[PDB]
Amino acid sequence: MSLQHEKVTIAPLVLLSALDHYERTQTKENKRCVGVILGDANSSTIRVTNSFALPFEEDEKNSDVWFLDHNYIENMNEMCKKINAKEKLIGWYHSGPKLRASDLKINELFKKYTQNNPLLLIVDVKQQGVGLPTDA
Amino acid sequence: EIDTILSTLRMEADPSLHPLFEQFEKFYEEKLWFQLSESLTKFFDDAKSTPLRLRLYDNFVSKFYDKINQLSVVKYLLASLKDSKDFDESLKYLDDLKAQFQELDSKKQRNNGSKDHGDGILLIDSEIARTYLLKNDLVKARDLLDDLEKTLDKKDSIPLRITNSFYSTNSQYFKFKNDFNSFYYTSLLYLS
Amino acid sequence: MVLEATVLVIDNSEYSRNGDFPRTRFEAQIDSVEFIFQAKRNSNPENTVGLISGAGANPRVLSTFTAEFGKILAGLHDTQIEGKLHMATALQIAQLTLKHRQNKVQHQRIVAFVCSPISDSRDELIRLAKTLKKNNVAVDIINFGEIEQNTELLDEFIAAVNNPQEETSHLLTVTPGPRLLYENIASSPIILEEGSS
Amino acid sequence: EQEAHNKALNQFKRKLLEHRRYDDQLKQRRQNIRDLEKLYDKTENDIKALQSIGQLIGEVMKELSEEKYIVKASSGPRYIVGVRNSVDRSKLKKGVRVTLDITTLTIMRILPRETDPLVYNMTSFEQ
Amino acid sequence: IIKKYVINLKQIAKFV
Amino acid sequence: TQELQTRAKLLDNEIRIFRSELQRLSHENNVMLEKIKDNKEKIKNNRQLPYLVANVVEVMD
Repeated sequence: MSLQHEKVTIAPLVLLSALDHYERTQTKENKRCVGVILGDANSSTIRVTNSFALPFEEDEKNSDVWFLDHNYIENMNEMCKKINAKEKLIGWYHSGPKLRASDLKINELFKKYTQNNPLLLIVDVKQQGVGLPTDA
Repeated sequence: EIDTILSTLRMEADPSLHPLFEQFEKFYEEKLWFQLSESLTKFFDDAKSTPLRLRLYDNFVSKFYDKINQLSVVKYLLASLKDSKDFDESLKYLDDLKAQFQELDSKKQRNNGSKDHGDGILLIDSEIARTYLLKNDLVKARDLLDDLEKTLDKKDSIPLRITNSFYSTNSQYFKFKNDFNSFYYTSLLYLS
Repeated sequence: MVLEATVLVIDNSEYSRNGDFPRTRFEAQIDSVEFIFQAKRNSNPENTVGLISGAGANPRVLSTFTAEFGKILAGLHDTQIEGKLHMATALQIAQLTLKHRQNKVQHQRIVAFVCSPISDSRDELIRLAKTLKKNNVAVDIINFGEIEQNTELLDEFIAAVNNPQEETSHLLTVTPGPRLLYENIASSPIILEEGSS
Repeated sequence: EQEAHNKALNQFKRKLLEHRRYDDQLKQRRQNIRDLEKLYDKTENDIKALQSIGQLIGEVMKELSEEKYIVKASSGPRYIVGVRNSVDRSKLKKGVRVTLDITTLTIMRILPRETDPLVYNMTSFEQ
Repeated sequence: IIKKYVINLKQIAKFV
Repeated sequence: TQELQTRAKLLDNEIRIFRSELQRLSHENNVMLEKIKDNKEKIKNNRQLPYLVANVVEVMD
């Protein structure tokens, strides 16, 4: 892979999308929303243009147990290529706040799609840390 | 073929090692090749000091090579060649097995729908370099090793076993020259 | 069975690569998966099938629900045989999968190939079994892993899961020695393998 | 013929030919995939250009500042534009042909000298 | 006439 | 007579591998072709008459 990842710039648009999406999928009681992030990559500045939720389930009883829908990732790729071709599949956002070890395991499915080390964009939804509303 | 070799060994061999000989056979008839794998290893752990390994090895490894993981064959090959003091034998067997793996993959990669064969090749190259060290060809062994370095690092995922064997060699060379500082710096990589 | 959704669990291990069934047990499975799909499709076109792994610690979805043969056949060929079965995980990951349905009328079936001795506690499964029969999820166990050299633990659980239901649990034993795995399946119920109550 | 193991092998004669066919089908297919990858990439190249969109050319009429530069467009009206951060201030020199956004009117980059056809024709000769 | 048509407009714009 | 008949049993199993491979490649071809068909339609919209006529002064390349 590319090690070029230096800065990750994040449009104000991605953030608005992720909030909205979190609340329209009504993922609550620390039910994780996992969605895709599109933009450019294999550049020093990774330009994070957009995100769209993927279908997703997370079980509180045991964290190994989750679903993620493979086909949805695929469907979106030919649509997103037509819309704006500078977009590429680059990884996934997590609702966070917590940094899990279930994210090593989710990264491995995204690692199939991606041409870079999967970018994990922790967009905090509660916004408790006012500064750093993002970790990369 | 394998009956006559088995007996020859069993006869010569200690009674403590009489049960391994029976087991090799039993697991083979049933076609448990997971089990076949276990039984063989124990032998190469505990009876690598006796010349019993000599008469057994080429015939059993090159006939059982396909049943078990490729990584297992070369693992067993390693044990056999440390305690071998004969360098003509050492140099030889490495080549046979190298050609075997090249042939093999013409078939397997498509047949399986997925196989990797790159594990044995690198492991084997570490051993070449290593023979040369015992053989007092110290210039030769360094220069292969450097080339190895180039390949290893192009690969982006390697199993631990590979990179530790390379480092074992890289270290052995340093302490033979009696460069104290260098021995210590390179040896840290092997310890990690 | 008509109006059924079927998650196949494909298991790949150091016991798949054995010549237990000639040429190898793995390549004999290739046959069986195809066999079963074409027949579900022919009973009803709405029937859809996905493919997930029991291999590794983390199961992978290889295929989603599909009516097309290609998606399932392509994943099937990639195999990592040093994975180890975790049956306990695979059942749960299966449950979620079966949850998403084009028509929720469709029955929930798990068909699981078993190629190695379990890693999973008896007790673990006692809890887990009680979960499936609550959500009327029935599991047909094709077994030839356990009975190679150990007690059939899996049995006890299949028995308790049987009661009046949408679908009933089955325990189908395929003798583990060389006799052709796909040939057995063909010869078994498959048109009488229905959601009996 | 009296031997029934001969009859089997004769039935295999037919099966020997069936393999031959399969192998010809497989080679052909592997070849086919590769053809379609190339055809795909070429058609995908148009989707990518479309989003790129054209550009307007002038030339650095006169440096006034590092911050702001005076360019005279080839098609006409002189404009005052800004510099982009990756393009360097010193690459910019008087008389260099420059490219600029249509939209924002901001110097994207230097172009090579885009010689008139008359002097282009003299260069073009290799005798 | 091209086996469409090339028109020439009076603002001197060319179109097929 | 042993070797020749054991070769017939070899040729029986070869079919299985051959069918298994053939099928996979066949579905791949269909999938790839469709992706060309969508890309071609967008090209079709642009090409639709009228369009500006121009001339290329030179290709820098």
